[PDB]
Amino acid sequence: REVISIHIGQAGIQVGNACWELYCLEHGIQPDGQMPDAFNTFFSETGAGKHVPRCIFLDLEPTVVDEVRTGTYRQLFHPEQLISGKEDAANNFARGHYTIGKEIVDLALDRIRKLADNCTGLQGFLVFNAVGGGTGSGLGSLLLERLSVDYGKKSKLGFTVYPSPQVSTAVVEPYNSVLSTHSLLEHTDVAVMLDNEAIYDICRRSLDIERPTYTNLNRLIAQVISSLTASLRFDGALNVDITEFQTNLVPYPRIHFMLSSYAPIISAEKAYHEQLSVAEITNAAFEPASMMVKCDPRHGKYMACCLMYRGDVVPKDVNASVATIKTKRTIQFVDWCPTGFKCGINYQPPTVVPGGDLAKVQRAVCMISNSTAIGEIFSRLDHKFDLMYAKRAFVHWYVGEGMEEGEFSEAREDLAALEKDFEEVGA
Amino acid sequence: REVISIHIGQAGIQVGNACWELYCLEHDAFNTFFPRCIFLDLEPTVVDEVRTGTYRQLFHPEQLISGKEDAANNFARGHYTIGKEIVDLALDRIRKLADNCTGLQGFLVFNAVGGGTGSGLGSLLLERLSVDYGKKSKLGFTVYPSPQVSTAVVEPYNSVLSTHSLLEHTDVAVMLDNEAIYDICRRSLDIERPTYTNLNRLIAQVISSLTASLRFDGALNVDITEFQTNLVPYPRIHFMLSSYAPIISAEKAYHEQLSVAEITNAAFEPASMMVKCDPRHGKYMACCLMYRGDVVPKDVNASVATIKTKRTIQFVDWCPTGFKCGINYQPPTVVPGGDLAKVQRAVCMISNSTAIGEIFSRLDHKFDLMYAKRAFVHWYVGEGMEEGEFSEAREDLAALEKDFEEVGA
Amino acid sequence: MREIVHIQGGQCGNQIGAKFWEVVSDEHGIDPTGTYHGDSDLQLERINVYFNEATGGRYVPRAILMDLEPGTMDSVRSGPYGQIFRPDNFVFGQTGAGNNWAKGHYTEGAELIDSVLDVVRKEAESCDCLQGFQVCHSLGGGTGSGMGTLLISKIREEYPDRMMLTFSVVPSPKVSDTVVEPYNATLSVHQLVENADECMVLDNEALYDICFRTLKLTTPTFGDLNHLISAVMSGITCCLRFPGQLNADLRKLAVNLIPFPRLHFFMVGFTPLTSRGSQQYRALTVPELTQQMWDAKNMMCAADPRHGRYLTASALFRGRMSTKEVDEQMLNVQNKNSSYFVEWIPNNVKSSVCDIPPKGLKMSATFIGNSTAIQEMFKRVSEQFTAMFRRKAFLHWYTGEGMDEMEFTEAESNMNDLVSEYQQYQ
Amino acid sequence: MREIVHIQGGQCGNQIGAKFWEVVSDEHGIDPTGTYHGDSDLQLERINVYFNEATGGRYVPRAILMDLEPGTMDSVRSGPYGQIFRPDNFVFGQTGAGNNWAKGHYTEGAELIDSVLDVVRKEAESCDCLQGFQVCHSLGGGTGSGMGTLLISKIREEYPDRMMLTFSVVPSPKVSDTVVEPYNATLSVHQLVENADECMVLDNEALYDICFRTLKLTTPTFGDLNHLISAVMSGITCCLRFPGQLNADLRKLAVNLIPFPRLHFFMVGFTPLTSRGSQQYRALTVPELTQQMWDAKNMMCAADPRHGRYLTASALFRGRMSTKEVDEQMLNVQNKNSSYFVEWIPNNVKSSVCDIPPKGLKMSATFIGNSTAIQEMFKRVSEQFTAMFRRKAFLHWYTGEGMDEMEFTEAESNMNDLVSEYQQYQ
Amino acid sequence: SEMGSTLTTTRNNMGGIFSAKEQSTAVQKRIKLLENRLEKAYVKYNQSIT
Ligand SMILES: Nc1nc2c(ncn2[C@@H]2O[C@H](COP(=O)(O)OP(=O)(O)OP(=O)(O)O)[C@@H](O)[C@H]2O)c(=O)[nH]1
Ligand SMILES: Nc1nc2c(ncn2[C@@H]2O[C@H](COP(=O)(O)OP(=O)(O)OP(=O)(O)O)[C@@H](O)[C@H]2O)c(=O)[nH]1
Ligand SMILES: Nc1nc2c(ncn2[C@@H]2O[C@H](COP(=O)(O)OP(=O)(O)O)[C@@H](O)[C@H]2O)c(=O)[nH]1
Ligand SMILES: Nc1nc2c(ncn2[C@@H]2O[C@H](COP(=O)(O)OP(=O)(O)O)[C@@H](O)[C@H]2O)c(=O)[nH]1
Ligand SMILES: [Mg+2]
Repeated sequence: REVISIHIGQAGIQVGNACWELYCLEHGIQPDGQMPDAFNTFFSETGAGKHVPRCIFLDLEPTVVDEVRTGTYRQLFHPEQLISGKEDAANNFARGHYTIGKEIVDLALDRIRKLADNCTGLQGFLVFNAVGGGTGSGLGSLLLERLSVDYGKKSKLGFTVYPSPQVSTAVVEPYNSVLSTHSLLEHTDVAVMLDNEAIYDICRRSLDIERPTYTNLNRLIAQVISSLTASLRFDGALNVDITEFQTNLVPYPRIHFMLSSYAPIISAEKAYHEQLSVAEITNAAFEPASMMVKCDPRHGKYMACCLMYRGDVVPKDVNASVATIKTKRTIQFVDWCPTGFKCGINYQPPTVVPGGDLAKVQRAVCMISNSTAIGEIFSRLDHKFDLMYAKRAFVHWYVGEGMEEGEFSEAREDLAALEKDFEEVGA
Repeated sequence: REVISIHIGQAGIQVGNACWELYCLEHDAFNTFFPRCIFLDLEPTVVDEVRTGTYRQLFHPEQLISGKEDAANNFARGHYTIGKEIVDLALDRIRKLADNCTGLQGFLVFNAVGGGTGSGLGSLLLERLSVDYGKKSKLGFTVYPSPQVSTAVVEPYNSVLSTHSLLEHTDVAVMLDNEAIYDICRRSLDIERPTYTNLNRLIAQVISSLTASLRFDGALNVDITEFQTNLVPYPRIHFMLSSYAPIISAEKAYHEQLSVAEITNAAFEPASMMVKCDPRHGKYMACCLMYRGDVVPKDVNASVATIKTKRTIQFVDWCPTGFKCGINYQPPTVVPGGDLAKVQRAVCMISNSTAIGEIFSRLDHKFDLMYAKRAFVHWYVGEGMEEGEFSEAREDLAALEKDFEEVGA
Repeated sequence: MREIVHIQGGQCGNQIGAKFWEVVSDEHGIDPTGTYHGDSDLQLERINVYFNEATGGRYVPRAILMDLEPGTMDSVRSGPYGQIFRPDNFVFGQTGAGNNWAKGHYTEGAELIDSVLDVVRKEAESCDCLQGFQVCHSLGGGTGSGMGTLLISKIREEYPDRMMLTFSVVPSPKVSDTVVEPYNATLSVHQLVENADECMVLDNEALYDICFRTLKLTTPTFGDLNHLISAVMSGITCCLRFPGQLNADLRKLAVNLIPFPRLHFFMVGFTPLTSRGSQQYRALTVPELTQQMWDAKNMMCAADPRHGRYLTASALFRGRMSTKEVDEQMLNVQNKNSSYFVEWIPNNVKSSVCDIPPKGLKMSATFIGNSTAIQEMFKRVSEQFTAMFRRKAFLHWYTGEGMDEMEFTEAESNMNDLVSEYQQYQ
Repeated sequence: MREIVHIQGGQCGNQIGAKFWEVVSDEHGIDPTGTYHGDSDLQLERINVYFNEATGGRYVPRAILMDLEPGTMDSVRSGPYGQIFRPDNFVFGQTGAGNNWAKGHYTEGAELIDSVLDVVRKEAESCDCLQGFQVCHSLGGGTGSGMGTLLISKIREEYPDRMMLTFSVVPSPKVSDTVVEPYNATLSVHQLVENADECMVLDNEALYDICFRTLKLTTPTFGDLNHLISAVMSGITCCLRFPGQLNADLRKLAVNLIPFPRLHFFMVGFTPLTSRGSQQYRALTVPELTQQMWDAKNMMCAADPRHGRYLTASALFRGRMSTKEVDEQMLNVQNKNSSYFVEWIPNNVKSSVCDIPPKGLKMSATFIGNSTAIQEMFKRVSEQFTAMFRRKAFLHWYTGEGMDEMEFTEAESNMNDLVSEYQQYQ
Repeated sequence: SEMGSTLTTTRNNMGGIFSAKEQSTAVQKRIKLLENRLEKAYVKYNQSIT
């Protein structure tokens, strides 16, 4: 069994820099690539004692790629994997989807083919992108189009960064998010949202870090992915695979948008004075003070939830804890679904990396749920996208690249149709 | 068992200067080479660089033949005027090299057809070797001019006039371009500014990989007489595309996981051919795979199965068993200052197809355009030729084009 | 890979560019001789954008000096870092236009501009991937305005798909060096609105104001003004030369700040800029950079934005900073003073951070705001243009060279509809 | 092995040859006293191509000075590298022709040409494998043009298989020293088209123009012009004297650039040529050498090649370089500028690389383009020739010496049919 | 542009790159399964006969 991870854009490959850091520090591999069998899902073995990750970093701007070529992990990554363009899409979805995308995605495809050929029991792909940019949005959707026509039956775990409601860095990002979701809708099988303001609030309150940079954000994202692949990498008392989430969490082929959370995100000092058990982390995974997307599931209704458990966890209390959640009335599940949970326990605790701000915790929970509060975020995006589109601001850049007015209106009504779809399943 | 090597011209003996460096560095197994060589040229400048070089004492002084003055990119001059006085001395030595030998497998000739010495006296040497021995094999690894990358101007005249004798004299003819090799060094070896030295080093790798079966004991050995049957389905169709894998640098080699399955694939993509032609336009008539080093017969067997079941490339309708494998135990050696890293195993593929029918057709227009206006013809005619052999060499390549189109159907 | 060819025109362009090449070369650790003497390997990775290695550590700037009088050319080779320019890049006329836009655009331009074009072609094809061109000039003079603007038009019809920056100081009544300033400014702006991708408005009045209050200089010669302008130019293109947590290239800034193809006139400011008497009493955090950035008395134009409305704005930060702090400060200054921002565009501010500070400071910033208040300059200039042209003052020096009267009326109409069209989106 | 016998004629030939033997003697490391003093081994094994070992390490050049006035011989013997020739080789008449082609071709040559032939024969069979002869003369003067031309004809009668190089300067009306330039140049070309093997055309306009524009010399005396011409001649026969990755002798270049037997007039250029003030502001790469090579303002003839098409072209490179860059550069200029090249000939560029640079440089190049723009000068000459000959100006100075009217008509006929065949092949 | 459009529609019509081998290998495995099943049915019939 193998899974390969592709990274597109500035935010994508930065996230990868934290993930592969965490991976080698977990499996005891130095950054040069040699040990001083469970690593087979992510690293292929040269046979000379060197381990190479199954990943391809690609983007349109060579700046963020070439610090990676000269960091500590210069020798871990195979050179061909770290694809790099010559000029940026520059926060322009059309420029990444038709002008510059059309030259770079074909090189990525004939690369990713031999990664899959080296694999035997490929479980799927998992993609990392931020929709606010042009690279991660434009050629990301283009790459997903060509991936669906190539494989189809294989899972494509989309861990996307949506633009925050209020905290934003770009100004044309409403255009980019709407047009990108229009294709991310019918290509990604399972798409997980990761906002930025929510992670900002977690590091401010939980980690009690008052001055966080992007490093800490990417660090905890890797922690969630590690908690999600431990079931694939290691044996537990009750394991799930990546094909399990395809069935157990998305009731309709167009409702695939999950709210992620993780617990406990605790600094080095609270852990010393605080107690860890299964019941309280089962609680802490549901409160909105620990969610990764600025929305409130208290406003929505749950379809189905998923629960990753790591460390010294027995199965009797995960059942008792999820029972206590159902008997509470702050959160309610959809009428059509009497049972709304998918639980899982694995033996290996989360390892720590030196230099990170995550404590060594005895046990942890990674929750991945599906709800209807996600419908409020998409609607919130439509108000400010439609706000500017009527007066045709910033449209001239995209239409000058080779697009027209047609795709704005047709993409707009498609995501508008999705709004009505979410409201009718909730009833 | 021994095989002797002849080197003609500026390109021939520079290729040999790298090839013999590899042979001495690689080495009873030596008996097939230890040298049994002859350098010969009309310009003394490159031969006398060997005479004063590091390998002064290695070569017997007589071996290094050298004329008085160059043919100067003139096939007629190097075939009729100046060849006539040096070719007799050369072949009347090669004879006593063969009398030194007892179990001669064959001769192997190195020449570039663009020049006058490599082309003109190449064919002249070949004609007296064919009438003297006949049966003994003569492998000719020639260097044809590239379509778009080019150094001379009259080379179409030379290439056509040389080919007319390369058909019915050599037994097994391997094409090699310069643009294709330049692309190989740029793509795989990532050398953005290559010179002739790097080209000659990896040409020697191909030669060594096809004679290692005679020199060293493998799981499945293959002699020079074996290529004679297994790859030429017709007496006048012997022109072979070449390829090699893994052509790889020193750092990338350790990072990648070289194995038998993927290098059998990599030796089949047109991104790794030694001749600038696309075999997607053609159909493979036969393939030959030399495996060196750490090879068990199973994975080579499994690899040819996957190639046959793919549909990106096709075979002729005639050959269900369109392959010839060969396995040798000793891994390929490396040269200090060389760019190829040490590998447990390597593959040198020699195929035969109809893609070669494109290069001749491409060649025809360039020769045709110049000949119609009688450009440069006065140089060759005053040398001793006539308009007869220009037109008749032209129609010989026309026949070859129809021949490939007929057999490919 | 991403590359900027630099073009300096007229006397104003030559001094601005001279102090500019000293600042960049000192950032990359290249001494006046032109040889590398730095220490960090990071300084070598991104010298292809502005320089070419010649031989033995010799780095030559990718710049072209263009003027009409040799006084400026000799003043450039005399000063330090004067021996680094390639002498062939001193493309150069001999006669002189002399504050006559018609002489700068029709008579002397017609025989010098083929030469400057040929140098630019060699400089553009010498490199691989153009990011854009960078032109520094004035709008009052003749050899900078008319010739430089013709160069802009010629280049834009040659390479239409590449960006182009032009930094132009504009005349104002309080700093009135020549007499025909409006006749030059109005015709120059007419060509800039139809050719340049984006312009960065400057003026000498605001620069004098900055040197009085913020710098508290005793004797602000032109060296200090050129020093401020150079710091701005280095600050905006720092993203291409150094890596950072959030990189923002020139094209990324252009599409993020220009909502409509005719609205491309920006006002620029730079921080920190403090006097030596108060530089000791200061702190270096993100809020102190912002509230000195967004101050109206720090803009480098005499167009107070609170007399208008902000369309979009941008900040380019340099130094090891926390991106959360960057975004929350932009959020605070946009929520409090919500009236000063445009209403049908939320989150009007584009932000970026780079991880290499300039030498001598620990943390710096650079502000680029596209407000609508820039129309104060257009009305302020057009009335002086009208006041002479209603009565045909100074006209014959323009008329007798090839220009006719409908050129002035067309130029008046385009400037007048431009300030009208800024007012409508306001 | 391969042997080059040198023959110099007239004032122009003697002074050009003097500078030539200065630079060759320095290349082979021979002192002004005639003894070897070089450092590298490479400089010894190929001095027989230009020298003869006499006794005690005395290497004397294989040259023949030839003129009719003693001023040039004494000036040669006076200066350095003047005491290295054999005094028997200073074959020398006494009366002098003086810009009268008839004197140098029928009257005064009749008593000198016997002695030169005696010396050149004894000097030819002294070596084993002759490669060819190398002549340096003019086409405006009398004892250079007329006697040198007659010597060319007699030599081609005796040795019809051996090669022949002629570096000849032609007169142009912008630099017109004598009055009878057309009368001489027209008759001289009539003999050159049938006797020489190839002629590398030179002129003083391009030489003076080159030292003005590119070299930027202040006072370009004949020493510098003769220095440039000598550098060309060393570049054309560097392949024999030094080993390289691809060799190209005299015959090799001749067959690749002459597509028809009467089309053997070349244009020459040398690179790199840079001012002393800018020598350190540049790289030394193959693309830089190619940009300076294919510049039309760099030929050493006053005939713009962009006024016609190239039939063929040749580039001899010297230095440690990659052959791929050589072929890619030649292919690039062959595709982008497709109209300036002939169509029914692909590959109009022959290239070659030698491994030994000239002394003091890292990498050099020599260009020999056989273009069809050379026909302008023949028309540029024939129009002057007809202007005189329509009205028998100066004609009696030649008529009373042996030439009849049919000789001048024949010279016009050969000139006119030649310019038609260049026009035909364009 | 027209050739690009034909390329895209043909690319969609092949149903993916790996499609041909899967359909080929599936029908081959199906051949094997029917052969195996036929043997067991024959055995039962011949056992019944005895
Ligand atoms: N969570 C998280 N988001 C990031 C990080 N870095 C950048 N982003 C987000 O990425 C968005 C913009 O896209 P980028 O990835 O930076 O740029 P891009 O997607 O490659 O698009 P271009 O700028 O055109 O190349 C911003 O809105 C940020 O929120 C990071 O380290 N962590
Ligand atoms: N691969 C390779 N090809 C070479 C080399 N040297 C020359 N060539 C090829 O040789 C062709 C011309 O012939 P040369 O070998 O250079 O000269 P020649 O064959 O001896 O003929 P002459 O010049 O008359 O002596 C060119 O097209 C080159 O491509 C070399 O070192 N390696
Ligand atoms: N900032 C700055 N402005 C200058 C400098 N020198 C001249 N100027 C401006 O140039 C304007 C006059 O333009 P001028 O130099 O004559 O332009 P030109 O003749 O076209 O080159 C004046 O308004 C000055 O403010 C300088 O060194 N720095
Ligand atoms: N390059 C160069 N040209 C010269 C030199 N001396 C004379 N000439 C040219 O030769 C032409 C006159 O030739 P001349 O010396 O009279 O030839 P001669 O009388 O036959 O020896 C003039 O046009 C000069 O430009 C010299 O030393 N160098
Ligand atoms: Mg040769």
